[PDB]
Amino acid sequence: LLMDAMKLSVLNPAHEGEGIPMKDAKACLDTFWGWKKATIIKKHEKGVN
Amino acid sequence: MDVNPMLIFLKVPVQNAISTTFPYTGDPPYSHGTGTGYTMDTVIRTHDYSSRGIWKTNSETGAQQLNPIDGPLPEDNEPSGYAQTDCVLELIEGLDRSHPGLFETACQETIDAIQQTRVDKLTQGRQTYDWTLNRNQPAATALANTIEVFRKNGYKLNESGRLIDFLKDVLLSFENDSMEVTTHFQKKKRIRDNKKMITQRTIGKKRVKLTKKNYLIRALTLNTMTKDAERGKLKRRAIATPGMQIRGFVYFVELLARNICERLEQSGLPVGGNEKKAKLANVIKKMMAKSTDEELSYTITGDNTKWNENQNPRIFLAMVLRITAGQPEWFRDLLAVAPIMFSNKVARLGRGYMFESKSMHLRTQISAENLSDINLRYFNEDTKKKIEKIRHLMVEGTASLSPGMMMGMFNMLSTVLGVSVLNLGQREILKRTYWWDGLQSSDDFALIINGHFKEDIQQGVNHFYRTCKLVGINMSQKKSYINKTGTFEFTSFFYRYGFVANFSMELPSFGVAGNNESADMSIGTTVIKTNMINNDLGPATAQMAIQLFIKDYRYTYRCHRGDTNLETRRTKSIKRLWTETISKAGLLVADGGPNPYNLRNLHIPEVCLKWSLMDPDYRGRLCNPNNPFVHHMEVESTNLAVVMPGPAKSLEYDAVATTHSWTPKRNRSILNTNQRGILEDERIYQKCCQVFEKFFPSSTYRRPIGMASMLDAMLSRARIDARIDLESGRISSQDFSEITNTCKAIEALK
Amino acid sequence: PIITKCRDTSGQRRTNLYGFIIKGRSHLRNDTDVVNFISLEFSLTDPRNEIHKWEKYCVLEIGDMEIRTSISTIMKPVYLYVRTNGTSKIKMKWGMEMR
Amino acid sequence: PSYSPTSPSY
RNA sequence: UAUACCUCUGCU
RNA sequence: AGUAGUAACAAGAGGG
Ligand SMILES: [Zn+2]
Repeated sequence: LLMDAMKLSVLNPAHEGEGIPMKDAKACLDTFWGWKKATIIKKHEKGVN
Repeated sequence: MDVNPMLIFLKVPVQNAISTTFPYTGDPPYSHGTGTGYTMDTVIRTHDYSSRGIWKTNSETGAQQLNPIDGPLPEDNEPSGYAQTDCVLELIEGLDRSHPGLFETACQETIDAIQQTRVDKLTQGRQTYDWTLNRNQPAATALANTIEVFRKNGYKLNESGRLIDFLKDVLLSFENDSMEVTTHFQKKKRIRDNKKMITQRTIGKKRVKLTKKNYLIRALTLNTMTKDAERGKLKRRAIATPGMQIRGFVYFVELLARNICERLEQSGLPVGGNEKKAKLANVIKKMMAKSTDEELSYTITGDNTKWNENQNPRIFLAMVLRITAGQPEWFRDLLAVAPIMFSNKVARLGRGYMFESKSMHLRTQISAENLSDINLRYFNEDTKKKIEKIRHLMVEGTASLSPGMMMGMFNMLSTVLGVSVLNLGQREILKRTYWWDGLQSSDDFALIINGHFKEDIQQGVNHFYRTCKLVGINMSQKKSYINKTGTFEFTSFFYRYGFVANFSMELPSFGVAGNNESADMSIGTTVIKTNMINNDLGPATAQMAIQLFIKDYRYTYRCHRGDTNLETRRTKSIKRLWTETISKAGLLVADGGPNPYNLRNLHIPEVCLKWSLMDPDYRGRLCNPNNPFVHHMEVESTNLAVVMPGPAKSLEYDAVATTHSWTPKRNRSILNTNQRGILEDERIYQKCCQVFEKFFPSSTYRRPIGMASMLDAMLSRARIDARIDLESGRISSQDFSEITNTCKAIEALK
Repeated sequence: PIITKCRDTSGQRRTNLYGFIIKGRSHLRNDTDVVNFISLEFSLTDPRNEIHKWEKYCVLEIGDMEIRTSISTIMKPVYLYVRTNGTSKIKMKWGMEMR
Repeated sequence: PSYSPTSPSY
């Protein structure tokens, strides 16, 4: 995604490519709460949604 | 506001902001699957442009050969190949008059070459089609394969070592009507193992005799494939690879044409970028000096459409014979070989096609050889038509292709045809109200037409255009254009009252070359350097190009700085080196050290630049001549990489041989095929050549000459080295007998 | 995970997460050979306002976010743009070189 | 504007 | 024929 | 499905 992208982020002294990706990824997920039960709001017409 | 970069051209001239129109930071187009569709397209189109010519079946191959030359004159502007022999010879004579003694010395230099040239010289250069295996192979293996099969039959003139003798063997080999070739094939053996019996793939060889047609067809065969990574084109196109039989002849013909082109102001070939610009600058200078203030000047930014498809082998035979007039008839006939083989050339149709069944969910491959007999229900409408037209030309798998040429077959002699049309434009030949000069390299040209009034320019263009048609050259009316002299384009050089920068052309050369850690650092810094000089890469951007290269280099080779918090497979060993090291500044970037480069020192190799600042023990390990990582190559192939901007040239770089001068692992797909044995041949040939160099150290610098045997040469040296080392030296008396006993023991084993 | 790192104008270093990519099998021989992947990327964009843009995507609504502004906390739904996609060794090479 | 859709203050 | 494994290959 | 684009990938080959 280009202009439509959205970020979850953390403040983090690490440099421009430092730390284990999935550990950093979980650190970013833990900043956000209010996850819902997932629901399809726009289908991929040619695919099993 | 909607942002539009094109509106910059309202203020900034298009040449001055031309970099914005070159999208060369994205992946270029690649062909997926087969090029058989394209090879047939080319073969069909080639014959369409020559269709009014004269069909004749060949005596030796049975191939149906179209001859368009001296044919009917064209009556439209469509791509034609009806070149007129007399019109060609007039232009080549015109070229001879205008440059007295050129053809003479050109031939005289080519004579000396043919005498001095060895069979070695065909180990160099790009891949050749191998008739032994019906596949592309490296030059040297295709050579060794052809020599082996020639030696196994009754042909060993090349045993002399000189190339002209190998060329004799090639012409003598057409007389054999039972040419023997060892093929290879897989065999499924069963052997016990510890206590179960498992199946085992092994490979055995089988001899096969060939017809007089079969062999001849293969020697006139040129391979085909799609050209990948080609910029500036919506559609892919087919390219071709010469075989081993024609190649040595092509070498000497292109060598003549090279010696001609070297002394022609109007040839862009074979000179480099800056010299092409100097040459263009000279003709503009010369055209302006020789005109009056009353006269006009217009410049055609010029492209020839369907260049290779309309250049004919018969016309190339006319040129070669006229250029060689009055020289020895053996030399004329030798150089005439290549054009002849090109006139009777046949093209392999490629991989073939792949079929798919949606309902069954299966796929299948069919060979291009099957296109002759296969049912046409499978194919789409366009492909079916192409197969029906190709069937008329088809000869034992291949497709006959007498007229025209194909890309990657032949080089500089076609430029000589173009240059001779430029040479016709002198004031002293035309004697009209108009006259011309220019530069040419292959299908691209810049033509400058001077005249008294704009009507004279029009007449000049038509005269140039129509004369070009008479020798099978077709100027593109779609892609060429004309304007008053002052701006033009030529091979992506842009002139605007002087040549301007085209930096974006070079953008794909900014990166990590992928040779090794040593070579890439040298290559990378030199790309930045040469662009600062040649393409207006400014100092700030050049500094940033250093920065970005170091990032790309550090990530690619996993050699981040020794004090980094990053974590790769190499960070731990680089950290050990970092803390162990006293003078950190001396560590190379590949050993976790800092970047030393800025503008002023791009020309200084890294090891050299850091040498004062290295720890003694690190430096002594780094440059240790006993290290197991380097490939001790020949001198002639030391510090050479390969680059693609032209065809595919070599790039020399400046680097100190270190543990970073390593070589990546070889491809291992051959292990699954029938050619698996080639690996063992190589291993055996390398150990034999390795041991020879212990008796002849200078063989790694200068290729040794000798009709004598490899073992016998080593034995002669073994005895005499033991002699002088004892007779007046530091070897004992008992050891001389020990060496000569072994030499006698080896002499007994034969 | 789709990660980038950056520093603010204020100087603070930060790690951002945009979503995830699930790599398929990748026995990539030819330079054009394809790897199939699935991209699952966060967004606040309502896909129905420009549905032609998103032909290849299946967009989920996966959460709600309290977003801070001048002097009013706003509640917006959080979408997840899911799709199957593909790339090759050559296309990846040139993506690595985008600097 | 009020907020950033790409880097929202949450 | 299906389902597990095992081996080689990733420009040849 | 998706990649892609004038023809392919969506593993190939073998233990048959
Ligand atoms: Zn770094």
